Amino acid sequence: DLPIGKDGTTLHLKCKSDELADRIIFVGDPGRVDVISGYFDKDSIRASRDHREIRFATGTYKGTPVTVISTGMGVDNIEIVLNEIHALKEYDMERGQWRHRKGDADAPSAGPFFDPSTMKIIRLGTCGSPAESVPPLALAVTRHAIGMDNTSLYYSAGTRETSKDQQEIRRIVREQTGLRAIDIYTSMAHPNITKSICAACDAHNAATGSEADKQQYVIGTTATASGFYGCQGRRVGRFMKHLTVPNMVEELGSLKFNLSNGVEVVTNIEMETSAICYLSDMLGYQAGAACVVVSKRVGEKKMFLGDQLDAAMKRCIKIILEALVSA
Amino acid sequence: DLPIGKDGTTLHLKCKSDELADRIIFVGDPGRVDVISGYFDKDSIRASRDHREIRFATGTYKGTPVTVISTGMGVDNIEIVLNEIHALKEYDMERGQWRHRKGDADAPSAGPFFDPSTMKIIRLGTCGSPAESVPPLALAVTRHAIGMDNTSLYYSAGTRETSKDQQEIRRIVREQTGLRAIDIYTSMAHPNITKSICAACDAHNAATGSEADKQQYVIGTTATASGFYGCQGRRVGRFMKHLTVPNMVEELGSLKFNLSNGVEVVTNIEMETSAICYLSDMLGYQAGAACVVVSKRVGEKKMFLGDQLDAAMKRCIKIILEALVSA
Ligand SMILES: O=P(O)(O)O[C@H]1O[C@H](CO)[C@@H](O)[C@H]1O
Ligand SMILES: O=P(O)(O)O[C@H]1O[C@H](CO)[C@@H](O)[C@H]1O
Ligand SMILES: O=c1cc[nH]c(=O)[nH]1
Ligand SMILES: O=c1cc[nH]c(=O)[nH]1
Ligand SMILES: [Ca+2]
Repeated sequence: DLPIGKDGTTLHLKCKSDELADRIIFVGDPGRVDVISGYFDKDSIRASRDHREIRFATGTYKGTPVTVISTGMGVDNIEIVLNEIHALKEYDMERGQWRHRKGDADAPSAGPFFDPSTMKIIRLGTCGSPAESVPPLALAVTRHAIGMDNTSLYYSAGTRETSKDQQEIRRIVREQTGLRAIDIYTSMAHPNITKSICAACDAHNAATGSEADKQQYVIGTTATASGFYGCQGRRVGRFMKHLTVPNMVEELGSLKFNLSNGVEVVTNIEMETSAICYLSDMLGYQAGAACVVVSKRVGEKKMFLGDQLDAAMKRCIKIILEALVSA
Repeated sequence: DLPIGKDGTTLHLKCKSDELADRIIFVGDPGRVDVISGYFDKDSIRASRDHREIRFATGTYKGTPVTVISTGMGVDNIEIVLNEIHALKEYDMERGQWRHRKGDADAPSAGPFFDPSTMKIIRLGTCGSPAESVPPLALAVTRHAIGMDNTSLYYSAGTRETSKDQQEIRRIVREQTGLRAIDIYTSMAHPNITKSICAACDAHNAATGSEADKQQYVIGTTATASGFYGCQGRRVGRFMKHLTVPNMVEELGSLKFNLSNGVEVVTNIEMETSAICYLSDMLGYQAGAACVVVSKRVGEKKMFLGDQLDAAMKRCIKIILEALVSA
């Protein structure tokens, strides 16, 4: 059920309990781990290991412990890494038992108790945007999420009650897009994470009088896919006539969600966020996501890679580290 | 929709058309690429590049061109790599168009025509088995496939007609397991691939009298998951109470499919094979899978990693190379 090495490491993420911080940045690309850890406090990296697509490094930022982990691509990879983080934080290997939480029936009244709210997890990724308004290389910050994948369906996502706002998102997506064919699920980033990210963006821009060092951002719904091409409505060769949702981008882009705190739109599409939000919330860990827009699927109809991306990612790394330690 | 750089490479797989063989081995673990390429003919490796979890090397095996590609984990990763292989093989950059196939309405009478059956793609992976009879470190060779993931739902898998045998598998899975809650799909490895793999196993075993060097194998149905833990029925900490299919292993292990070529059982569980089979068949490419059983989920209830795995994987690499060039 949960393979643990003789060295106390989990199976994919080769990290031991005492090497993992409560505050974690997820990146998809293993290459981004070294870029991020370079921003950690000088000589603070105390643990690091690489295996498959899964790399980590743990240091400090402004004195607060932080771990950066590459997950590789997809919600399936997320499911792996979050299960292993769960075991590293809450399975006491020394005693061979799961840690108590407040409210456990047969726990001693003294505990000790593990507080899941101490876990803060933020994805810093890349993404596409179906929104005409959203600029190239903007930071798209997740509030709600649409799971077009099915990973969380194995964790009762199809039956567990959701908020009124999430019910409205699901209704609109099911009625007004080709996802009518899919048992989609929803989730939401923890409000504390979304707020922290936005505040960090604001602080960044306020701290520079150079227009070139500004970072644009947007907040909205992130749609997460179980692939990159047809799974995101890309039309490729001999596959295109077989697509279930060939007009995914335009369909998602047309949506407006009339939600409790105002109107929300689908700001971005990527491959991890839905499961990060859902599985983290299920565990009581605070999670969210922010992704640099590298593909404009409308308007510009371009990709934005290379130097421009590198510069945007440098700004966003600092913003996310700031948000993470202030959460 | 299909980004191809000026260097002629696709976005994730960093291979040029002229560097990719018609015969391909897929591995999940990027580490396995170097292990496999070491079995290529001496001084034959002519192209290689790494990016994210996606590594390749192209050489020859007994004179036939072969490429090994790591996909990383999951059907989402497969969707990426197969789309990119499709473009590299069938998008003609010099013509600015997709290659003609026989049957195309407005193709020139003489073509030329790309023959998709020239593509031979075999996954060599690791897996779990829910089958009591399947020995540890056996090679589980895919005939039929169950997609417990949803990647191929984006390619009409939920509505496209399937064979009588696949209809029966779906019926039995829905009848007798908690997967009735999921719009599961099915596929099948190409018969030529299944047969070639089995023949290579038989040839390996006939060539040695050393019992310690025999490779046991089974042929059957591979169930593919959108994760590793709850998505494969593993029970982990605070997730366990929220599983949709907590008895997945016992339920899958109990199934018998009374199919046209005889009785078939679920031999193995892993993360890539359903989409490999489904998407390749959709393209007309010949594909299949063979995975070393590293997790016995019933009976033994153990993992089989380390030197024992290394020895089995060495045998199986040679077997799959033999199968691949004979296909
Ligand atoms: O750049 P990363 O963080 O991987 O994120 C995005 O890029 C990958 C696909 O190219 C997917 O992982 C997607 O979510
Ligand atoms: O060993 P590889 O080829 O990655 O295959 C298996 O191992 C991974 C999970 O550990 C998944 O990719 C699964 O399909
Ligand atoms: O369109 C995009 C761009 C980056 N990552 C994605 O998953 N999709
Ligand atoms: O049980 C297992 C073992 C390896 N790979 C899997 O996907 N599952
Ligand atoms: Ca994946």
